[PDB]
Amino acid sequence: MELKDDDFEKISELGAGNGGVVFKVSHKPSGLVMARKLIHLEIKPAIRNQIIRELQVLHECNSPYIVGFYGAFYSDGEISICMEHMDGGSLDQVLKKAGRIPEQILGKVSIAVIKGLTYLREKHKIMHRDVKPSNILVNSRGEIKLCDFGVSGQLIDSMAVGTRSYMSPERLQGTHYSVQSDIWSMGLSLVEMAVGRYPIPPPDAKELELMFPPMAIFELLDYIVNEPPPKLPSGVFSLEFQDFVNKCLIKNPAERADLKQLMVHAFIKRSDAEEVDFAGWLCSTIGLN
Amino acid sequence: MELKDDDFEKISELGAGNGGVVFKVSHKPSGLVMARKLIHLEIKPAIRNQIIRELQVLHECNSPYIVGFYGAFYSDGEISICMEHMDGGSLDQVLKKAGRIPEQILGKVSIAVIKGLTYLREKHKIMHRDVKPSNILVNSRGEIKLCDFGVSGQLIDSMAVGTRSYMSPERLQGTHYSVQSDIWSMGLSLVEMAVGRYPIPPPDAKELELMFPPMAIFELLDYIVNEPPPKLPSGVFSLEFQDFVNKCLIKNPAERADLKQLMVHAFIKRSDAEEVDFAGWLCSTIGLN
Ligand SMILES: Nc1ncnc2c1ncn2[C@@H]1O[C@H](COP(=O)(O)OP(=O)(O)OP(=O)(O)O)[C@@H](O)[C@H]1O
Ligand SMILES: Nc1ncnc2c1ncn2[C@@H]1O[C@H](COP(=O)(O)OP(=O)(O)OP(=O)(O)O)[C@@H](O)[C@H]1O
Ligand SMILES: O=C(NOC[C@@H](O)CO)c1cc(Br)c(F)c(F)c1Nc1ccc(I)cc1F
Ligand SMILES: O=C(NOC[C@@H](O)CO)c1cc(Br)c(F)c(F)c1Nc1ccc(I)cc1F
Ligand SMILES: [Mg+2]
Ligand SMILES: [Mg+2]
Repeated sequence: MELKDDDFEKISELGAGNGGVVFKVSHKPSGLVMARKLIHLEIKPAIRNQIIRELQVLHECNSPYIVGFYGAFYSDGEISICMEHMDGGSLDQVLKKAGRIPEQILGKVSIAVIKGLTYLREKHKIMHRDVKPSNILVNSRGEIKLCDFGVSGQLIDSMAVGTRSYMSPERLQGTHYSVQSDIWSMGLSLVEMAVGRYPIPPPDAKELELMFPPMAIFELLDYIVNEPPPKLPSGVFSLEFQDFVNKCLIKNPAERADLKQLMVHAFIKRSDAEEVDFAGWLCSTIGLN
Repeated sequence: MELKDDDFEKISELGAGNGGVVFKVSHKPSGLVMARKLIHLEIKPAIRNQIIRELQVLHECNSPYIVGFYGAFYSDGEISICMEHMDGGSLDQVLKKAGRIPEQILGKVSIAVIKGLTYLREKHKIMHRDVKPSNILVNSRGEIKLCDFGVSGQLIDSMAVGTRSYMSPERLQGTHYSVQSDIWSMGLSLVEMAVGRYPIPPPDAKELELMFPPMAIFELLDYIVNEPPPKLPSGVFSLEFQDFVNKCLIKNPAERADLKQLMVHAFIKRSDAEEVDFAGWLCSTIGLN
């Protein structure tokens, strides 16, 4: 079915960030509950047709680790991307309510992210460009999926920040970056969710006793590229998980691990075997089922 | 009169940037045409009342170099700031249509910015925090006014970027900045409008013959703080204007000129005396009257 503006009704507000909000909505003709992202773009009528055309590849992006797609269209001033509604929300939201996320839970998350990035690269020959806690969605069925990836080249152009960067050192410095940049973003996201707050700058010795102002714009980005990367605090986290994020946060992208090597890492192998009721822990911390 | 959501009607769209759009609107009860900025903020009901309370000082901000204020209120999801509609639009828009802006015209602009910043500091003890071509509005009467300044401390907190920085070196590096940061922003804006494009990085010798890719995020901000500041190209611009922006773009904020010294600069003294029909040139380049 072709999605259309007048066939929708606003239920509630799922959230917002650095632009247009996304609503919980009701596609009246199907009765299906969906999430509707609106991206306002002050753009000519020619290239906005190209954006919808390039967004049709999301129909062919079928995967359990990828957020579902129903269709895209231009209403009046803003393009629309309609997707599977994930009742658990994004991982930045569940980190707020949970304080920290257990290492065991982040194991299952890492499996979902690696398999999602792997699907996009092999089947669709594209990178994510925006891996962070807010673009990793979860639901009550226990599913962990990825949204907001770069399928349309024209949309990447039309939207080219925020005071929290998950961008790799190489992407920050210039145009010499590609799929490895996503690995850095994943590693930094995992350190954030494990520790309870954004990892840069790193906590001093005295701050780590409590758990177990904000930086200026240039101050933050200078730390990422020049100062040594964020490690995970020893003792409370296992050696396998410590080495996993260490491999993900190697400044040099060619020296840094890729999806191939991380898939066969000791941390992922152990996490696959583990009996983890992710659906139960998710509903316990946010309160749903 | 108290402004209210249901007493409004959308005429058209004046523009957008890094957030909510601003509409040309009709306040039905008064019949007055206004500009209505909507700032969506995912914020608690307690502190949003504080933001409206702090925005009431805009009523007392009466000045010919400051954009008029009618009132502010919380509708449903987004706060509203209602202001004088400036039919000429912002200076970034008129720079696009004009290619370059004459030195003589930028003289009159500089007078408006200095007198607007001076009014805010002396009478209201506050700084702008966001001087750039988009926050300098003009109209058919020939008026040049300033909008989008920091009157509410709580609103500054709730909104704390874009790939074009007008932030001073000191503000980029840390918290050690104040009213002098506005001077840098003014200087960089004047170089942009004079030359036809964003001054960083500076044009090479061969690019300046034509007139008379984009940088990465860290690449841009590293140029601002470490590499020498942007000069104005000699020959086509006068020595007075060259020294004016040179004083505005001194990296060291204490060494850099303040509003006092710039008011008595040779460039401003000459620009005051000059017979410049700003209203005629404005309507000629954008097409209005
Ligand atoms: N399909 C979805 N299901 C449930 N919630 C969603 C969905 N898509 C987005 N959201 C929620 O809406 C919020 C806003 O998403 P959006 O992509 O607009 O910005 P963001 O990713 O949060 O931050 P940024 O603008 O910095 O990328 C997210 O934090 C998320 O919680
Ligand atoms: N009072 C006004 N009268 C006429 N036009 C206006 C008025 N206020 C804003 N605009 C127009 O709306 C546009 C958007 O303004 P807004 O302050 O939302 O973002 P911006 O200043 O353009 O960019 P940024 O988001 O980077 O600060 C401006 O470019 C300007 O042309
Ligand atoms: O929406 C995208 N990213 O989020 C950032 C914006 O909300 C600004 O805050 C997005 C970006 C790019 Br580049 C792109 F090519 C897209 F198709 C995007 N949207 C998108 C992509 C995949 C899915 I499944 C859902 C979606 F909404
Ligand atoms: O609107 C303000 N600045 O623009 C940036 C946003 O649109 C995001 O793109 C603004 C910022 C601060 Br801090 C503040 F304290 C304000 F009151 C703002 N608004 C504002 C201030 C003065 C006037 I006259 C009009 C206005 F809309
Ligand atoms: Mg997102
Ligand atoms: Mg503005």
